[PDB]
Amino acid sequence: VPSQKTYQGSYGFRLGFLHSGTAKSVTCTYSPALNKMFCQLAKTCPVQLWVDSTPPPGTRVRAMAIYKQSQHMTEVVRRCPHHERCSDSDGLAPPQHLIRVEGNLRVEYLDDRNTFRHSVVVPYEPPEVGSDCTTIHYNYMCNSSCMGGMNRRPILTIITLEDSSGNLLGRNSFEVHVCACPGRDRRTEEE
Amino acid sequence: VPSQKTYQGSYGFRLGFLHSGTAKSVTCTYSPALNKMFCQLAKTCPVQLWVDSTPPPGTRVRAMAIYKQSQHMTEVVRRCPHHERSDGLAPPQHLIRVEGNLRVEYLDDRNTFRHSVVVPYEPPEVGSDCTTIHYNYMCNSSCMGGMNRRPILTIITLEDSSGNLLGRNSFEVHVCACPGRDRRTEEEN
Amino acid sequence: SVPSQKTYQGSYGFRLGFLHSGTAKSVTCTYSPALNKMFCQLAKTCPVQLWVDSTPPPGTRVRAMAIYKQSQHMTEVVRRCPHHERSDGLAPPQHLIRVEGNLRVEYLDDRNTFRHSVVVPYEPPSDCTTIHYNYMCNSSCMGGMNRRPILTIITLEDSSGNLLGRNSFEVHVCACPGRDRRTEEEN
Amino acid sequence: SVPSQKTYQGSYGFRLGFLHSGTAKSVTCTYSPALNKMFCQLAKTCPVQLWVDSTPPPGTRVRAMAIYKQSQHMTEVVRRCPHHERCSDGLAPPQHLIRVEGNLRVEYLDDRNTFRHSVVVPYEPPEVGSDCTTIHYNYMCNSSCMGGMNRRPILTIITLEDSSGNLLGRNSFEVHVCACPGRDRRTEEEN
Ligand SMILES: *C[C@@H]1C(=O)C2CCN1CC2
Ligand SMILES: *C[C@@H]1C(=O)C2CCN1CC2
Ligand SMILES: *C[C@@H]1C(=O)C2CCN1CC2
Ligand SMILES: *C[C@@H]1C(=O)C2CCN1CC2
Ligand SMILES: *C[C@@H]1C(=O)C2CCN1CC2
Ligand SMILES: *C[C@@H]1C(=O)C2CCN1CC2
Ligand SMILES: *C[C@H]1C(=O)C2CCN1CC2
Ligand SMILES: *C[C@H]1C(=O)C2CCN1CC2
Ligand SMILES: [Zn+2]
Ligand SMILES: [Zn+2]
Ligand SMILES: [Zn+2]
Ligand SMILES: [Zn+2]
Repeated sequence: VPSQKTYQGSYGFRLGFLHSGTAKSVTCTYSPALNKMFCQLAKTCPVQLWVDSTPPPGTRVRAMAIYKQSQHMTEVVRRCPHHERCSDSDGLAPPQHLIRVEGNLRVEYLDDRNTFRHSVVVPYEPPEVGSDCTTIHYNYMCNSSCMGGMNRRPILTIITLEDSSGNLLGRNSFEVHVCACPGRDRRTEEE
Repeated sequence: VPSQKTYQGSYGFRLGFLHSGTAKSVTCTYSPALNKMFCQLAKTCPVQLWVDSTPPPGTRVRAMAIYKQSQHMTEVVRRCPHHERSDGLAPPQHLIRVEGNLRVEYLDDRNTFRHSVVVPYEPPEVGSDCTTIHYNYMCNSSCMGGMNRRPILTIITLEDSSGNLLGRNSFEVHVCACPGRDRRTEEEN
Repeated sequence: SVPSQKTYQGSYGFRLGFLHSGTAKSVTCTYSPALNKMFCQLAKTCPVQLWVDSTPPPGTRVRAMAIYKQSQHMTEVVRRCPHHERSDGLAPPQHLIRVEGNLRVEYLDDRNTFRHSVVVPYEPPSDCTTIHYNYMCNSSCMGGMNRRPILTIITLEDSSGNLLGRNSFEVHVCACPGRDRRTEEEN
Repeated sequence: SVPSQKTYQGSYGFRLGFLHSGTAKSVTCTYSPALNKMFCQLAKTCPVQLWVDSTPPPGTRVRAMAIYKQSQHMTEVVRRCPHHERCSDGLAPPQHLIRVEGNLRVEYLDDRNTFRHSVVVPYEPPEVGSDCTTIHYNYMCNSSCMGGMNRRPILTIITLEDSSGNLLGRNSFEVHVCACPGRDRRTEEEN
């Protein structure tokens, strides 16, 4: 069972999220009170990476989903049989993988040989000129309600910073809810 | 014994029914308080499919009847001997038919022997918010050699083109001559 | 064409009554005899009393239906606005008028007029029977009533649907019924 | 692009009230009716009362936003100074000038098109017996902060909005944040 313990590590690795509000039309929104991201099926979910000092070149950024409830934590999070069916829009990603990265041609996907867990990794890139953080656009490819997939079970996304050799540099996590109206879901859950 | 657990699933699948009232002339009427449809032998029984987003083409909608009481739940629901003795498409033993759909498909489960009927899912028409399937029940709830006054539950399942279950809902049915009167009388309790 | 609004006391002497609630700031609903008009709040209890001179037979029913008062809008179906349509597990989301606290309530979408109504069994009483109506839209709801006055028509029907009596009253749904009634009665 | 500051009592008779705190030396906040101007200390409670003629619909929300008062600064976004905006933040974004204290349902917005900051809380009707609702605001920079407001006067705009975001009411007041509100109010009223 993968570790979810927060670790800023030596580079001061933290996650940030846009302050999007909860209007009805918002496509994603993060709740600080719940440390919970609310996003829509296969739509952009921006995650910011904040560091104290720049990690070495070749540093990588990995995302992995796990079930939040301890009696489900041993089950690998995957797409439901319905959505895992191949389509013409899978592109670079394995059809079973819940978490994709959008807009990064150097994305890499892993089925772990021993643990069978899915993850997606991209190169760490420093913020652009005039920016203080690096943003990754994740996509979640099932709904929280999917029968035969997550099946209403809550999940966490674990983001790890690792060096080119795979050693842990830092780790942080957040809960994710994938549904049609993130603004309403967040406003209702905070109530 | 097939599952009856309600799941809206990824597409927000739920059932809806016309608000038909209980006047004498009504040939079908649904009771929200009882989650129970009252309809007439071999007459139109419209069931609406409501979804929060559109399932892809190839999606299918299956209906199956089971007995509601656990004493009878392992017995296959079928027409009585009298009413078996068609439309050319439906097996004579099946209680539930779909009318007005040339793409209807009927299944005798090879292992459980249960009957079901399945049509392609079609999205709502222009201006409508739901898809309607016209079911026909081919036996009276009181048919001696069939249901014999035992209550039944109709299970509606949404499945994708590969057979994966997408969602499920159900309702009780009562088939008899005067649906309006039967719904009024049963709601007095 | 438009459903009849003409008063009819019928064989049972059917009339409506309303509480004499006054117009204090606290009142959640109040009826104006001078305007034959009920002032109530969104989704809150709006009590209507049924008065009869003799008891209707068992199986008698009581229907409520909203119609626009002005001749220019009389043929348009009164419905909830799109906002409020987006509850109780029994009422259709498009219906403006609900009945609260009656598990035997029945809702009708008329197959040919498309008009909405809500019906409950008539129960004998007290010296009157009370039905708690809820109005699920404001009178000013854009895309719904949109500041067009409505009437509620109350009909008494036998078990076979024959009319036994009919009465009506105007309805205004807004935030402060006491203030609204006092203001409208001033002018 | 500049938000409206036009006072709009709207259909519910929306008005702002303030405590009658006086100008003693030790007062931590004080409002000047003559100036329609609040004087408060950095990061200290600033009570603002909401008064309505009739109770707004369930799901109503109350938004606060700061803008510069002078015409030649009105297009600049009001934000915290670099010194103060360094990451006690709790639920609030570090760049936001205005926080709400003591409300776990608070929501912060970075407008995606205008880039302006605001903070929104649910409208709660007054408790049975009370005539008004109070929100506790905190201003997280001084008026004098170099790089931040940099001695420029600001207005706070309070908007009442329905659950869908439609304008129900608007009011505003000037704000001066400094160490001794009593002395600053008394002195500014001397002129
Ligand atoms: C953290 C970075 C920035 O500096 C701005 C706002 C959010 N990201 C991208 C642009
Ligand atoms: C659900 C749909 C609609 O939108 C109307 C009423 C019932 N069906 C067909 C037409
Ligand atoms: C319920 C059924 C019917 O449809 C008629 C009346 C009573 N039974 C037998 C015949
Ligand atoms: C008609 C009945 C009564 O007997 C009184 C007045 C109104 N309702 C309830 C109390
Ligand atoms: C009648 C209605 C209300 O409830 C408020 C005040 C006046 N109109 C519009 C909003
Ligand atoms: C005017 C209205 C009312 O009728 C009650 C008391 C004061 N406001 C809000 C609810
Ligand atoms: C659809 C299926 C294939 O045909 C290959 C590509 C994607 N998926 C696994 C192997
Ligand atoms: C509305 C305001 C008052 O009038 C006092 C009681 C409640 N609130 C604070 C002081
Ligand atoms: Zn899925
Ligand atoms: Zn039969
Ligand atoms: Zn409305
Ligand atoms: Zn500062």
